[PDB]
Amino acid sequence: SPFKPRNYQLELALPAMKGKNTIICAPTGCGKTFVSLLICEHHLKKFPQGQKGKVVFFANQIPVYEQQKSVFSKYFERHGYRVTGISGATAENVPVEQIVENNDIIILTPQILVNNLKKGTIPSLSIFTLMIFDECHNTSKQHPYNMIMFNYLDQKLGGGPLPQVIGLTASVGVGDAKNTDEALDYICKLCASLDASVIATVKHNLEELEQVVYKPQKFFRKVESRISDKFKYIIAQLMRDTESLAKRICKDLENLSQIQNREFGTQKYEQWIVTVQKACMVFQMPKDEESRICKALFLYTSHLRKYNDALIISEHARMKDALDYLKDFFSNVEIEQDLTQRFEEKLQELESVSRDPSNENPKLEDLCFILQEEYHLNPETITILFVKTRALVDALKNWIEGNPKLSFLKPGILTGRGGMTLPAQKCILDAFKGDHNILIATSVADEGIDIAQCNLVILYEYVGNVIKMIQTRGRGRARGSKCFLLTSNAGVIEKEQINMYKEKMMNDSILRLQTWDEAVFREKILHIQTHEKFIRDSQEKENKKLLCRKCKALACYTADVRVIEECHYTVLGDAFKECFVSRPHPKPKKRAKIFCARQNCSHDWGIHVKYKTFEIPVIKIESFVVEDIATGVQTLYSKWKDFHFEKIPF
Amino acid sequence: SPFKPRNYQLELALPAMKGKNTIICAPTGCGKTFVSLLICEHHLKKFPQGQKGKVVFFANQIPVYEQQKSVFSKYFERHGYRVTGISGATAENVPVEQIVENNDIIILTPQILVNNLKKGTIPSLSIFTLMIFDECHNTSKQHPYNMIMFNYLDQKLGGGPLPQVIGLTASVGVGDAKNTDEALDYICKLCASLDASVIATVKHNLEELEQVVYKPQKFFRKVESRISDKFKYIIAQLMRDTESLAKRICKDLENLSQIQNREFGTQKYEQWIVTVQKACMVFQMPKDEESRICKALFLYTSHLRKYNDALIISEHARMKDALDYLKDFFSNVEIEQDLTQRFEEKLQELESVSRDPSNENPKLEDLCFILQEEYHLNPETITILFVKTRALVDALKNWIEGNPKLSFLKPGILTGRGGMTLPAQKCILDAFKGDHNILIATSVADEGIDIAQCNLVILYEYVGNVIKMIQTRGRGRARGSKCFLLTSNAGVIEKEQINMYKEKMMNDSILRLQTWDEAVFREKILHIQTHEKFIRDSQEKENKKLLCRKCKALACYTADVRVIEECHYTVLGDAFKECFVSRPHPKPKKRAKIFCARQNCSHDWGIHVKYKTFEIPVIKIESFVVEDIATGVQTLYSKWKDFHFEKIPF
RNA sequence: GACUGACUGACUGAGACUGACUGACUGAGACUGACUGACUGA
RNA sequence: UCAGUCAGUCAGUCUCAGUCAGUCAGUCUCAGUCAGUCAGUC
Ligand SMILES: Nc1ncnc2c1ncn2[C@@H]1O[C@H](COP(=O)(O)OP(=O)(O)O)[C@@H](O)[C@H]1O
Ligand SMILES: Nc1ncnc2c1ncn2[C@@H]1O[C@H](COP(=O)(O)OP(=O)(O)O)[C@@H](O)[C@H]1O
Ligand code: ALF
Ligand code: ALF
Ligand SMILES: [Mg+2]
Ligand SMILES: [Mg+2]
Ligand SMILES: [Zn+2]
Ligand SMILES: [Zn+2]
Repeated sequence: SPFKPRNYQLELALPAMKGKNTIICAPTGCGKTFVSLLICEHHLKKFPQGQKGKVVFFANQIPVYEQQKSVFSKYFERHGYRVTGISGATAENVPVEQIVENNDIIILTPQILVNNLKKGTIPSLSIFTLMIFDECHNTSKQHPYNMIMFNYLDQKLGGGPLPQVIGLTASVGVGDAKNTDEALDYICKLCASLDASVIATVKHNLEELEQVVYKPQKFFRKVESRISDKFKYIIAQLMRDTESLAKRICKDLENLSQIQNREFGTQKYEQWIVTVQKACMVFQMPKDEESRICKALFLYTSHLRKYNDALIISEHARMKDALDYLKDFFSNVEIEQDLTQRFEEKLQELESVSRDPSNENPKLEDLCFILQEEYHLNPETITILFVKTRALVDALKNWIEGNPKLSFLKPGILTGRGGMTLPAQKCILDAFKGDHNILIATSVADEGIDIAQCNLVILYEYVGNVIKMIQTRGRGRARGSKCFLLTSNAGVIEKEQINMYKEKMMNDSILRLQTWDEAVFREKILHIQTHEKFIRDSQEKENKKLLCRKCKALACYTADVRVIEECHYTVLGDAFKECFVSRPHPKPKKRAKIFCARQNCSHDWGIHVKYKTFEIPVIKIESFVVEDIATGVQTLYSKWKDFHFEKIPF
Repeated sequence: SPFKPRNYQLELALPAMKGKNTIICAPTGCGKTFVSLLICEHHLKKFPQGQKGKVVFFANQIPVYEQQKSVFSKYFERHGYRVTGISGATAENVPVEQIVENNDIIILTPQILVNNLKKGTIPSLSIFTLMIFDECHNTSKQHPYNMIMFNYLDQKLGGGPLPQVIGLTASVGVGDAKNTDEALDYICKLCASLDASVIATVKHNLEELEQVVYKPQKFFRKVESRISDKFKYIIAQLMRDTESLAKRICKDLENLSQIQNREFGTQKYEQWIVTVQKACMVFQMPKDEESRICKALFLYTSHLRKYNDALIISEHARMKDALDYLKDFFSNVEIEQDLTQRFEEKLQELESVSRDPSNENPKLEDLCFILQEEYHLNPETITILFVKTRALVDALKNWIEGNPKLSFLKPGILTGRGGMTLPAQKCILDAFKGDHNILIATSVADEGIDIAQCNLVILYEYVGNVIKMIQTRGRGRARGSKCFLLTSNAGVIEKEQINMYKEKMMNDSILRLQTWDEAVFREKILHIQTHEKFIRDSQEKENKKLLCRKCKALACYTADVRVIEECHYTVLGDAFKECFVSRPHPKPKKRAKIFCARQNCSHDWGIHVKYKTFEIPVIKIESFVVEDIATGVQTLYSKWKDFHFEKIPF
């Protein structure tokens, strides 16, 4: 009620009010949600007595879903329209076939609608009259939005009434253009993909926009690395030693992988290790010596990979975290005794260099400096920090809570479900309206969190396509806000600069497109839709052995595996009941795990679980190598979809 | 005699008359009791001279038992058949082994039959020839009906004659179906669980049903809450203060429980308090300071819980009740002096806001409005009001009797035994045939009270599965009746709507099932019974220390506890005779209670009681913490079944 | 013949106490599967 | 075109806690009426 509609909202609403399928392109923070409110209200009130229509509203991430549902519920309570929502949260849900019919406004996540359409419970899209697509720029190759549109267009082009389509965006996306022409082509293809005739952008009331919406400012921070790293040097020495050990047993392995000049802390090295594994555990010999060599190479490569992960975490996260991870692996888990001696040799030196604060990670130093100086300048402010990986979320949480210098900070974690839950996310969000001052977020904090007060956005080695850049920068709804990209690589800065340009070129291309005459636009859109529909339509149309990946013991055969509930795999038979051994006090204790029978091979196959009445063990294809019963060939399967056999029920 | 059989009763009776085990599904109020009368009469009269058979009739709740017994007694007096009943009421009962043999019709409560079968006094079910199951929808996981059926089926499938089985219902129940298929599966499993081949529903004489039976109408009433509550605010301020006090002593209490964002008036907060208790009184220290901290945290948490209960009662019941409860706790029952000062500080403000009628609970306001307007419209009517908890029964009784505006109302309480007694329930029921006009009832008023005149049913925040919805709505036998769900939460309304749908989907699924061909139905039923029987058959196959929960004083040892009559626990020895102290004038006076010896700890352990000749004290495991005599570990036992020891007689 | 006292038993009616069972409602955790997109490397 | 990492989205199977309401088993008590039996004074 207290919200007073501004002029530019009416301007944007106009074409949709008329009743054409439209796309709205506006800068972040202008209040496109209120525009959707007004369009929905005007469209619904238009119908005559005795006839009513439905409204559908999607969202990708759960917190966005929750806040949109709350906004709609608060706005439309007074008119008496009944709204509702569906999500993964609702358990034992009433069948949707009629919860669509009972209510007026329905909020969803597109996967639900796609599921129902594929199953067929919802007959056709004609039950609806208005479809609103938030963050509409994602309508592309296989995103669920595009599958919904595929159903829509396949229905329209062949032979019932169809609903109006409205899309909202803050950046339509440029794709991979190298010139204005390809940007124009990409935008035209996008508009065709969702059957829109009009693109609406505010121009008449621009000046009003400038003092209504404050554009955030951008900054870069390059941080150099240390020339001398004791931990890096000693771990690299361990790398050289372990590599020599691995080299000595094998006849050759320089030649096995085409990769060359492998650095130590690079992902290329990790790919090399994975390739050497997948090439060596598949290597066969004419027999116990074969298993022994396989075991030795497996252990060597596993420790190599674990140390490489420790190195990358060390160069990203703080000093202590890498040693924590390594010590946990060693303690939790012959040759392995030798390697344990090797690590325990250096442990104390590693701890000593870790507790020397002079060798602290420079990135953390500069991040402390930025937070300190900002919070000195403004005592009160709400800032968001963006990372790549949840492990880094936990690491930064601990490091922030453990710094006496940053007594100001009050942390709040935020991440996608699976793991924080839905009500926890809702509470953390609502608290910011409160005693929290900093929010550590993963990728879910894009596409609109709408915190009314945010003046600082920090990117911790977080870059990508232009869409992510714009959606990250836009989070600073509060005026005077700033964004800081912190990194230790110049190429990242270059990518950021070129992405800024790409944004500019897209913004010019859309203005060029707006000049085109109507009904030629629609004609070329129809042509593109027809061509793409033709392309898609014509686009598409035993008893083997399984053995332990580490000791090559004959685990089982696919003739004895019965799938339960189409989604779990198990095997019956006393023969399998000897080939493994459980653990007396399993590490989770929260149920007993499976392990290789021979004391030589401590390899985790699967886990126990109980179906309705029966306790049974289940295995993962990630544990075995498959071997033909006729020939001696082998492959490796990482995922049951690739494996092909006689899938048999319980 | 004056009852004239209607057509649909004969239609329903037909399959049972033939002699197959059947289920009857009919809408509420159609007179299924008379159908049972006719089936029983026809079945009993069929036998030839010199041979006779028995009839058994169950019921769950005592008032239903009483009214069914009265109905059978009045009907079958003229034929000369001898009926009788058994229940928990009969004291010094003649042994049943032959009160079954002496009479023809026997009325019971299934727990009696299960008790006798487990003990073995009744040899086998073959003594009977007809078993009638009223409210048959309860035959499920562990309900006594299902155990009786388990005996029946275990006898039948393995290797004497067996009795016919008839069941009656008004709603078979849908379980947790999400589609018609799962509803059909649930109904098939239900029919299998009680070995029925035919489901009977009236279709030919439907039109007769519509003017014979009036369907009650349904309505919803959403009530908003007050934005500003003085009592809520002040009690919340006390919450914040007490929480700060509790926080200060303990090193950490945030991290002990995974629960987050605890609201004040929620059950989640109560669970948090219970978790903090069960985690803190078990916490051990290397000694008097340990007891002091335990006492302090105990008192803080106890007052927190009591205030939270006051808050929830206040938001449910009237203003005065919460203060009544709190004052009674404080008056009945160092640090406690401090907290008493804290409460007495605010007492007068609490009373002042309580006696301001403008801040009355809105739910009570709207309930007064509904009763007023109805009784204005119709001066004479009989209405029933449904609540969750007996405490609310008393509160509503007082509040209704104390309102000058509602001079019309004449109240009648009704609740299960243990506490009103059986003859009191019978008198209250018979009075409604009289000067009473409103009945306040707990859950016992479901599954059929059969008040010939009821035109108004009110639900005070009472919702559940579809069975409860249907059985609650059906109570309005009188035509023109109505049902009103009053609530202050929208999710409750949504649950009610989805339950209405679930009823519709079940009613369609049963009609689908009726189409199936005979002897395939029975075949799949036999398959289900066999599978379930196999599943059930294979499904199943010291001197420690006890100390005071509040002061950690060494109470006793399990080596000195002797159980009497297998059901009371006591301890002998002068050592225990010092560890406690009785009270001179105990609060019940009706016998002396037990309390902790030290004046620091006023904690009630148990109560005195006299066996045939000897006065002895008995204790409750609810009073102590158990500690190993060898190690320092502790657990908490809430119920003697969990505790395992050397149970020794007197 | 009628006067006052004490005892026993049988029948009721009412209360308080202690133990186990079932069901419904929540709140929170663990496990296994499939899908999409973005980034790299070759 | 292939590989490998990362992050989001859904489907399905499980469990533990805590409150609530019903159902049974067992040990007790106080009241009031009734009918018998005795002692003592007239
Ligand atoms: N009439 C109005 N006056 C002031 N603020 C408004 C008005 N309408 C909407 N807003 C603000 O706009 C915000 C929603 O913007 P949103 O559309 O989510 O941004 P974006 O365009 O980036 O998606 C809300 O936080 C609300 O405070
Ligand atoms: N022949 C009849 N004529 C009129 N009323 C009848 C007749 N037979 C039974 N009734 C009524 O049916 C009621 C019993 O219904 P009941 O079977 O308990 O309902 P429900 O089907 O919900 O269990 C009684 O109150 C009685 O008055
Ligand atoms: F649509 Al936005 F922040 F870009 F809510
Ligand atoms: F069986 Al009913 F009211 F449902 F007596
Ligand atoms: Mg938005
Ligand atoms: Mg009935
Ligand atoms: Zn192995
Ligand atoms: Zn004590």
